Amino acid sequence: RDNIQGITKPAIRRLARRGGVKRISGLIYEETRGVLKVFLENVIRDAVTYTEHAKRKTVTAMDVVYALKRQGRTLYGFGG
Amino acid sequence: VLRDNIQGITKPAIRRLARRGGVKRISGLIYEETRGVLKVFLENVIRDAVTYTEHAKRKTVTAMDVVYALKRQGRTLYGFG
Amino acid sequence: PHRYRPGTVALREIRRYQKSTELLIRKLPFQRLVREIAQDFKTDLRFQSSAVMALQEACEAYLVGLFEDTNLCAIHAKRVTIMPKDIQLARRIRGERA
Amino acid sequence: KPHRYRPGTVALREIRRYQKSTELLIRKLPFQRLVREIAQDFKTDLRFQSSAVMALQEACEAYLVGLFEDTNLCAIHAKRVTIMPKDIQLARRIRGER
Amino acid sequence: RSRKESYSVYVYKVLKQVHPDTGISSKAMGIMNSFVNDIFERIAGEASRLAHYNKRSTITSREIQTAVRLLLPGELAKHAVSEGTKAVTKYTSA
Amino acid sequence: RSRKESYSVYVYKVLKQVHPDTGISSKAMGIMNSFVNDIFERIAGEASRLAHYNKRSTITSREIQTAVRLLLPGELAKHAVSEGTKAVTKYTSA
Amino acid sequence: RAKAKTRSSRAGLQFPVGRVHRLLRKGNYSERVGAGAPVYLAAVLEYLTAEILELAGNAARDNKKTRIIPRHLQLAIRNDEELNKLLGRVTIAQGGVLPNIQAVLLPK
Amino acid sequence: LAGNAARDNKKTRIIPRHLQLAIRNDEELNKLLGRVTIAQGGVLPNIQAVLLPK
DNA sequence: ATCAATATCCACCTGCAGATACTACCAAAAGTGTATTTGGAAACTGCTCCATCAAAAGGCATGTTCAGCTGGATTCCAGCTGAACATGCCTTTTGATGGAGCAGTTTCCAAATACACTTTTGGTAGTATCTGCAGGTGGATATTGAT
Repeated sequence: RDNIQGITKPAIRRLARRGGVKRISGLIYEETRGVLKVFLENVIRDAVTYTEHAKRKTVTAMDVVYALKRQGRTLYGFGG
Repeated sequence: VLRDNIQGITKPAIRRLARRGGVKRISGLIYEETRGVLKVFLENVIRDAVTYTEHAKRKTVTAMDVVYALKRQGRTLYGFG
Repeated sequence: PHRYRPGTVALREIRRYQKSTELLIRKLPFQRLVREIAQDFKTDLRFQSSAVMALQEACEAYLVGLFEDTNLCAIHAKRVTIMPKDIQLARRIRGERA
Repeated sequence: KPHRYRPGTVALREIRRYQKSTELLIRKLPFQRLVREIAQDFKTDLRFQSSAVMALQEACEAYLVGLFEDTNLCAIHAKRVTIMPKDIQLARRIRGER
Repeated sequence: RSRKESYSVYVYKVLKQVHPDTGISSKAMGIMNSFVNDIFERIAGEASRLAHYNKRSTITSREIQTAVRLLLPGELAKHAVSEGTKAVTKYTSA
Repeated sequence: RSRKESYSVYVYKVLKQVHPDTGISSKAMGIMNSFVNDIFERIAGEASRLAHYNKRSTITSREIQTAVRLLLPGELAKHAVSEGTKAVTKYTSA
Repeated sequence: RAKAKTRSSRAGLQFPVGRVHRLLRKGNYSERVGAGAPVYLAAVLEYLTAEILELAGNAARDNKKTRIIPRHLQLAIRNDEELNKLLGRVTIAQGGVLPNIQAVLLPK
Repeated sequence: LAGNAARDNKKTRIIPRHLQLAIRNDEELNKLLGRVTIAQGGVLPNIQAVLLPK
């Protein structure tokens, strides 16, 4: 279950181009995959905590918004 | 009134603060730079502190006002209440 | 045949992707990754579509910010190539590793 | 013919000395005058407790020490041992203060 | 019969005031709702803290004024303070 | 001339439990008071938020448990949860 | 009885004073709430909304469009010092970034 | 943790330095209290490897 | 400077998803009036600690000299990253189906609050008391730098 190679190398290069980067080493891709997986599990842990506290089975957008806000990464647009 | 006291933060004091931070060699242009930084920091806290003091209609700044300002800037401080 | 010099298409892509607002990761792979990660905290969870959309928006914003910081750390050392040690320095200074 | 330590020896010795201790590193009276001057620029005829100025001193010293550590990291990144103002600026920019 | 209150119509009134002939999409309106809610919670939390520090049991106009001063910077703080003061005097004098 | 409550004696009891013959200074005791107050406010604020999200009007043991899980990491969260659960069962069964 | 002229009209505002009063009561912020607190808060909120909307509308009319989208809100926020410093830690969905390339990366 | 630190430095009474040494040396405590300043605490003895001689 | 080849930008067209009105209505949400309580503003006062002074004395800061070592520039080279093609795999759309799980309704019952006494217990002042610890002394130890 390599769903982490779902984040292809051209995708990471696009993300880098948006950040203004002009040249990319060949060892950068594994590093960004690790960073992204860390961030994602950090957020999803608290989202699932918020969910199971309310005795639900469906993760809602508000649970993700709260989990993000508690990390100090407020997100506008999904508050409905 | 009092004016021009940022120079009371002497070069040896900054060198000591840098030694505690692990710094081995220090450029000659650092000192001036550092002073600026420090001033900004203080102005951000004292302002907040004074904003608390005038809210209670007091005239003396207490340690709790400083602790509240530091906390509201995300710099929590243990020891003074 | 016509060939651009190494670096021209790079700045063209930079301008193109800084003028745009789209998402840069494909949606189905990210969805699969999110479900696989959530598989370890609790089994048989369901996700609304807006939940995965929010997760994707947040992740892309995070990564773009990290790449800006990395580019600064690279330029500081008088390079133009970003290397893993630049990412490590940026994250160490932000406090994400420390 | 007189004894002289080579450059960098007393610096490491001072590093150990000042990392082993807990005292304050700025004189009390100059710092107090500075704080009073800034406060007077904010609101006239203020007073201060003693513990208030002590708290301000502790907080400011902690801030500067952390900043110097980040600056050292940025300097070492560039293959140097001498810290220079551009390192302070890079650290304060990555942190998010300027 | 479950409703869902929001600040859509008030944001639309303000927009028609400052830009008489420009419209707004639905996603931008959701962004504006999120913004209003966020700033409201910030100000209200700070005012509650201020009231607790002074052992007061009431939130008044002074708590809101001080919270505004503590939260907004410079230009924003000055103009918001002036606006709110004018509003309160207009309200009481009526 | 009004009294000033604190957690000094309870911290001293805990210390005499884990280290029977070690003492503590006054400044360290002030640090410990600050620590207890800070962590208490963190947990209580998070539990209040949790209660507001679910449109509940009561703070119960589940809110405290979830706040503990959301605030403490790994080892700390596990052991604190076990300790509090044991305390509550010991209390109700008495 | 008389005509029930409300409160937001009394204060000369567009935002609702009664709704803000109810939200201040129910939100568990204090055990009493004054009469001028909702008026003050409504005035401040209306001022901030009008500021950000004027900036966003100028951006939208600059890109030859008639209808504001989240990109215009992001361009308005990030281009102003005090707004960018008030909202420095928020993510706007479908906003993008600011066009900006370092000078050393350009050719020549 | 603080008492173990204090008994390590041949002392019988805990001071703020011992609290700082206990907090900064543990992962989960240092990550719970990562953004607090302890008055009269000092720092952790740590010198980069490149600054050492030879 | 030439120019040939690309990619970008501007004008025009248009079909369509999305903004805009409206009627309805309707639950609900705000405004009016009133009687009651209580929290907060006033006036007074007592004492705490904050600003001022001063004096002496030594510990820290300033300035100067000398040298060493580090940062910065120049050169060269190898290797690693970018640009272009050609496949071919995987994402996307969209159309439909079950179906499980979330949201609204009704009871009704266990749990939390308000109130009144009572015992205790934890906190402060005073006065007291050891005692661990900070500062000093001397000697041994370990490290550095020049041969």
